Amino acid sequence: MTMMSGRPGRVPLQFLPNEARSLPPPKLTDPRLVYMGFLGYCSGLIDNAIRRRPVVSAGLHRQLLYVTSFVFFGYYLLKRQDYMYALRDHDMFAYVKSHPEDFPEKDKKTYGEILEEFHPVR
Amino acid sequence: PDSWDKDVYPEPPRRTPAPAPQTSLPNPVTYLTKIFDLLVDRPVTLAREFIEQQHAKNRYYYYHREFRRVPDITECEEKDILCMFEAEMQWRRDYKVDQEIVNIIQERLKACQQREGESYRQNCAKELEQFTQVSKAFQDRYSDLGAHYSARKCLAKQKQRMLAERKAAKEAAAA
Ligand SMILES: CCCCCCCCCCCCCCCCCC(=O)OC[C@H](COP(=O)([O-])OCC(O)COP(=O)([O-])OC[C@@H](COC(=O)CCCCCCCCCCCCCCCCC)OC(=O)CCCCCCCCCCCCCCCCC)OC(=O)CCCCCCCCCCCCCCCCC
Ligand SMILES: CCCCCCCCCCCCCCCCC[C@@H](O)O[C@H](CO[C@H](O)CCCCCCCCCCCCCCC)COP(=O)(O)OCC[N+](C)(C)C
Repeated sequence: MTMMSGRPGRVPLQFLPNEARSLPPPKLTDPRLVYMGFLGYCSGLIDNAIRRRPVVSAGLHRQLLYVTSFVFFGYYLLKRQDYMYALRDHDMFAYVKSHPEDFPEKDKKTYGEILEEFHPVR
Repeated sequence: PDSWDKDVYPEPPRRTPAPAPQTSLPNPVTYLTKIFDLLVDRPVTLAREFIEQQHAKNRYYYYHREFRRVPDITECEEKDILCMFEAEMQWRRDYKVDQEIVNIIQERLKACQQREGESYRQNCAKELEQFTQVSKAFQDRYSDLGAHYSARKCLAKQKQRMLAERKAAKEAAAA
């Protein structure tokens, strides 16, 4: 079952609709971006170790490129993920607002009027 | 001393008899008591006087913390998390206070039993009565809640007890 495959107004291969520009972009110090940079640094270290080079010192340009590439991809990945979650919430709220019969707000009862069974522990 | 309130921890008026020597022999206990006094109680008193003199030159106060009363668990909606949290905290504080009340009563009882000596079975009837009353009340309020107790379970227990009492009263009325 595909929930969002055919939502009206969806452009086939866009990856970032113009509507997404109305959302605050992720901060450059976002911990998820830092974790992506950590992944890139780990990839650089593993690249050094597999090629039988000094793991920490062998190629600084290669390690920098690894970290930069992972951060660069992660930024747009996070933007798209946040856009999808915003879309989900927007649709949920619109549907609840347009179908009041299926989401009734029934009367609130205080705990002084609700009869709860007591189960002794003994 | 004035360190504690003598109404919360009362004691009898402490009647002690005067010494009535009936022998020409000296009393070794009195001589030993004089020696102990002059040799132990005076240097300790001087050290305490010095320590209190030093303390009086640096005096500061700490205050008992006051807590306001918030709505109970009965005045809270079913899923209202914040009111439930405040009510649960207040209920836990009251549970601690009730435990301390029972502790005070038990201390009274133990002190009475030691103080009255061989007449404790008759001379400590009032403290035993007070402990029985407080124990009955405390037992009704908190016993059988078990681990993972909360204000909601206490309320359920109280409601069950009230329902049973109301049914018993109405059936006795029909008699
Ligand atoms: C959860 C919280 C965060 C944790 C994150 C996850 C864990 C850490 C990250 C993992 C990946 C990172 C490293 C990847 C490359 C490592 C590959 C490697 O071989 O390393 C050797 C390499 C040593 O090589 P060398 O120095 O060139 O010379 C020695 C020779 O190479 C001598 O080498 P040799 O080849 O001749 O020796 C042979 C040896 C060589 O075999 C190995 O070295 C095994 C390494 C395999 C890499 C792990 C696989 C991929 C990552 C998955 C980890 C999963 C973690 C989740 C939990 C599951 C546990 C497995 O093989 C054996 O002896 C067989 C032993 C069998 C044991 C089996 C267990 C292996 C798996 C254990 C993995 C545990 C995690 C990584 C452990 C650390 C590894 C360095 O290690 C290093 O020196 C690099 C490690 C330190 C780099 C980080 C330091 C950062 C800079 C310092 C400043 C910090 C900044 C702080 C900021 C604040 C300002 C102050
Ligand atoms: C084990 C880790 C998995 C990693 C997988 C590969 C990661 C690197 C690959 C890079 C992806 C490049 C693609 C982005 C360029 C533009 C293409 C874009 O237009 O494609 C859109 C689609 O976007 C892509 O799907 C997003 C790709 C991102 C995948 C990463 C998610 C992995 C899950 C979380 C694991 C953490 C990943 C960390 C990565 C380092 C089109 O949307 P649409 O045509 O309408 O959907 C068709 C399918 N439908 C209709 C059936 C739904």
